Amino acid sequence: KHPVPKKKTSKSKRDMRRSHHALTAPNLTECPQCHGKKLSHHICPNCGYYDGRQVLA
Amino acid sequence: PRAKTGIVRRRRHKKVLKRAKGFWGSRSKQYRNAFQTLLNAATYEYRDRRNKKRDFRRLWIQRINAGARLHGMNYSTFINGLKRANIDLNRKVLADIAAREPEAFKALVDASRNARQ
Amino acid sequence: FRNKKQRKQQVKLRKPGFAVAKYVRMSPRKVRLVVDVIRGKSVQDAEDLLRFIPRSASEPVAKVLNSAKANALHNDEMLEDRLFVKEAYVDAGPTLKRLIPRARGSANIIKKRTSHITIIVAEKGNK
Amino acid sequence: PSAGSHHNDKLHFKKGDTVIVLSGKHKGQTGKVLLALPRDQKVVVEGVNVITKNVKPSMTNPQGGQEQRELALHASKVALVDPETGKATRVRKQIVDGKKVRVAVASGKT
RNA sequence: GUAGGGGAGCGUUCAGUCCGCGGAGAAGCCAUACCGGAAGGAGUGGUGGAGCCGACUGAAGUGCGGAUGCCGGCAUGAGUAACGAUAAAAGAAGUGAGAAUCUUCUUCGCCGUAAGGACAAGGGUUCCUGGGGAAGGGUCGUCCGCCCAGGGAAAGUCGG
RNA sequence: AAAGGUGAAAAGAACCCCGGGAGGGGAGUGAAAGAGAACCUGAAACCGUGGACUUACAAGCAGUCAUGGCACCUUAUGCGUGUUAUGGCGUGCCUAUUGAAGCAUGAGCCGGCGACUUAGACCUGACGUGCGAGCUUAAGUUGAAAAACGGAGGCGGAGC
RNA sequence: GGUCAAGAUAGUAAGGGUCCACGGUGGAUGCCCUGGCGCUGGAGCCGAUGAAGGACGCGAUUACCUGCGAAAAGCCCCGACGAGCUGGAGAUACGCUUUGACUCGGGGAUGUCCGAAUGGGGAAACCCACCUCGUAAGAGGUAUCCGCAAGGAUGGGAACUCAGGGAACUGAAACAUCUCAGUACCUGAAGGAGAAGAAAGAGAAUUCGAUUCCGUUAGUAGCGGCGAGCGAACCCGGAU
Ligand SMILES: [Mg+2]
Ligand SMILES: [Mg+2]
Ligand SMILES: [Mg+2]
Ligand SMILES: [Mg+2]
Ligand SMILES: [Mg+2]
Ligand SMILES: [Mg+2]
Ligand SMILES: [Mg+2]
Ligand SMILES: [Mg+2]
Ligand SMILES: [Mg+2]
Ligand SMILES: [Mg+2]
Ligand SMILES: [Mg+2]
Ligand SMILES: [Mg+2]
Ligand SMILES: [Mg+2]
Ligand SMILES: [Mg+2]
Ligand SMILES: [Mg+2]
Ligand SMILES: [Mg+2]
Ligand SMILES: [Mg+2]
Ligand SMILES: [Mg+2]
Ligand SMILES: [Mg+2]
Ligand SMILES: [Mg+2]
Ligand SMILES: [Mg+2]
Ligand SMILES: [Mg+2]
Ligand SMILES: [Mg+2]
Ligand SMILES: [Mg+2]
Ligand SMILES: [Mg+2]
Ligand SMILES: [Mg+2]
Ligand SMILES: [Mg+2]
Ligand SMILES: [Mg+2]
Ligand SMILES: [Mg+2]
Ligand SMILES: [Mg+2]
Ligand SMILES: [Mg+2]
Ligand SMILES: [Mg+2]
Ligand SMILES: [Mg+2]
Ligand SMILES: [Mg+2]
Ligand SMILES: [Mg+2]
Ligand SMILES: [Mg+2]
Ligand SMILES: [Mg+2]
Ligand SMILES: [Mg+2]
Ligand SMILES: [Mg+2]
Ligand SMILES: [Mg+2]
Ligand SMILES: [Mg+2]
Ligand SMILES: [Mg+2]
Ligand SMILES: [Mg+2]
Repeated sequence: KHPVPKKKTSKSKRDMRRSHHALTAPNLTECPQCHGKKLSHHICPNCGYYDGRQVLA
Repeated sequence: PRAKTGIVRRRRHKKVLKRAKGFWGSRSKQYRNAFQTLLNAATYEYRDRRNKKRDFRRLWIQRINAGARLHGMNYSTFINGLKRANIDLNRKVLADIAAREPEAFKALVDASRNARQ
Repeated sequence: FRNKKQRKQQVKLRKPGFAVAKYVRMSPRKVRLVVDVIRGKSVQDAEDLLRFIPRSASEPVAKVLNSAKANALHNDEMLEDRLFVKEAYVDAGPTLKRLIPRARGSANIIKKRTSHITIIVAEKGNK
Repeated sequence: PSAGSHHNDKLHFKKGDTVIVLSGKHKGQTGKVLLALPRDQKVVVEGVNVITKNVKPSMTNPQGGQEQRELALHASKVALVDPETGKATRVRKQIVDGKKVRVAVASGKT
């Protein structure tokens, strides 16, 4: 029992591994009213608009 | 009095390390593995001075054989041909004639097959 | 200029569109994950993306972004509608260290790392 | 390792004496000894003078406020002057009265 | 050419003497394609901010990659295991720079010879009030057994 | 146990900008904030940003040699510097061993600490120096920004 | 040129690599001193008149340190200095000082509680008494051993000294006599030193003349499972 790594992993390796941790930036749209930005199919967090006006102020 | 290391070890170290640029990974950044890599490098340097002298001869010979055979002659027969007619050329030079100057190499060929007759 | 000292009197170094959060109690690789989205991007964008990125780090980084904005506008009289994140990076603060118990007698050391976030705003014309 | 240690906690001049500034930026300017601290070897002369800042504190007054006040100097840039010469001058201890010790130059006395 | 013997030297501190540099900038640090047969040594430039090179001579705590060596810093494993009983949570409301975690309301769930209450031993201000939020809290905290300040403990009859 | 260093002097940064703060950018002081209180220098490991040339048909102790490509020009237009493509060649270091790339030992990494010395008035050789059929003092005494005295003793002088 | 065909080659890098630039981390290096180390020389005892070492206190604000002790960062007189002072502490306020402060030198007064502790007890620094004076406040006394008394003792002190007691590892290439070694350690008593000392001696010249210490004799004479190894003294020269 008790596996353990045989050898330090190179800085190079370690970083090759990390080639996939890129965050994915939001696709962001600009609210058709109050004008800041929002997520598709969410309520625009600036005004509160989702066609008329749902969340409060 | 006491005498610390002060300054010497780091100078040695940087010496090795600075010999070692362009070495892959730790081989160029860690002292010990640098110094080590370098021992093996020693072997390779000395050896290959002799050995490159071995290698270039080879190359010349290849080219010579080629030219020889363009005009219907083997190399070996071409070289006894040259020694017979007491033409005394470097094979470095023979190669360069063979590669660079067609007609001239041709002339040496005819001279040599004459020396063979 | 004739003397180093002469220059040190005459010039004084400036940090044009630059802010730095020092000793942010976070981990660099984390904070970077956020930052790499911000970088190269035109300040407005950055301001938004930071509001919709759902990492913690997103917030300190928002704050430095604004500090660099208020340094390029105020202390440097630059042009908002032309600002972009010319450069941004994270380096390691002095990392907090604490003992934590483990099974049987063994003990361990957690590294609560810290962070230096740095943003550098700068105007962009194409020509 | 106090500053007075080297100078035996001794002042080579009294408070209220006039003094010429020997060394530094204020060479030769002159003034009355407003404050003299023996152990620290520091002395105030109405000529040095800096601009200090009072920062936050709502006393004195909520806002900050800057200020002009002189900043003490090291004993060794101070000397008794001689009314005749008018310049930087050494001192001899001689006698008067009636048990008083006094201070002369190469032409007494201050 | 291994153990080993022999020979000529390189570099380090301190010491004596000689030379002599240094705020128009020393030692140290950094880069470098030059020099020497090697230890090594100079040239220039960047750093630095007050001491120091060369020569001869003397004395050593005098030269490191190893010792599962010692002290220290930082890597790998890795954004991995884990976040400490499977008694369980939901909404509203409030607060606040910021709330899944704090406060209130309404419910829900779990202990009930206990997971309730009261002493002793031990601990030592942890109690109450008001404030705070770096760290401590395995998240978060505006909260706390944490941090700051001020209050609080009353015996002829209980215990000594 | 670990612990040290602003600056000549606190003149310890009024005031303005982002932030709850932390932190920072200005301004002002300072010779210098390329000294701002996580304050002398600030190496290496180790973490990042940017740029050069590069890498997605490839078998590798990572070097070394040769050549071609690109790039660059402050001991630099050649004997080049960096970087690379391709070919040839190549079994880490240390220790321990008859024999080590060994699937035998040690070792994460770098930085520092880290191992043939001292003593006696001992023994025995080599080198050197002073006296030389002779040579020398020890305790001590006096002097002492030095040294001189001091013959007690010891060594040669004959062996068996 | 267009279509088709056959062939050859290029660029893009998710990430990596080498080098360069610029930073972060970190605390090597250099410089420095407020701290040490050794040698030489000086100086050497404290304590029932309460010590060494403490506890609790004393401050305009006081946690730490220093100084002090309910007369509490200090009180009295003397001497020095002669303008600053109000401790490290650097902080605000109160103020003191040329009628001589602060600091330095020298004596006294006060000196809570514990600690040889000593009124009795006790888990040190706390609990409970008795006697004489006193108006109460308060003050003083109340241990044991030597002595008639006076007075002395107890406790503490790094090393150094003497004394009572007295190891083993180890060396003997094993071990037992032997050696380590009368060393380590333990106890005792005492001082600034102590020990030792005024020949029933050393010795071989019918010589020397209290003891200790240094040189020397001398690794000599001897000792010894005659193995390992142990090892004088006299003379002579000094210190006193
Ligand atoms: Mg050959
Ligand atoms: Mg040889
Ligand atoms: Mg020298
Ligand atoms: Mg030096
Ligand atoms: Mg090592
Ligand atoms: Mg291990
Ligand atoms: Mg370690
Ligand atoms: Mg994951
Ligand atoms: Mg895994
Ligand atoms: Mg998993
Ligand atoms: Mg899990
Ligand atoms: Mg839990
Ligand atoms: Mg659950
Ligand atoms: Mg509100
Ligand atoms: Mg919960
Ligand atoms: Mg309600
Ligand atoms: Mg209960
Ligand atoms: Mg209690
Ligand atoms: Mg937390
Ligand atoms: Mg609040
Ligand atoms: Mg509470
Ligand atoms: Mg009652
Ligand atoms: Mg601030
Ligand atoms: Mg200026
Ligand atoms: Mg790059
Ligand atoms: Mg293929
Ligand atoms: Mg390819
Ligand atoms: Mg074997
Ligand atoms: Mg062998
Ligand atoms: Mg292997
Ligand atoms: Mg191996
Ligand atoms: Mg073995
Ligand atoms: Mg291993
Ligand atoms: Mg000789
Ligand atoms: Mg990419
Ligand atoms: Mg106290
Ligand atoms: Mg009293
Ligand atoms: Mg007086
Ligand atoms: Mg005085
Ligand atoms: Mg008692
Ligand atoms: Mg035994
Ligand atoms: Mg034995
Ligand atoms: Mg005694």
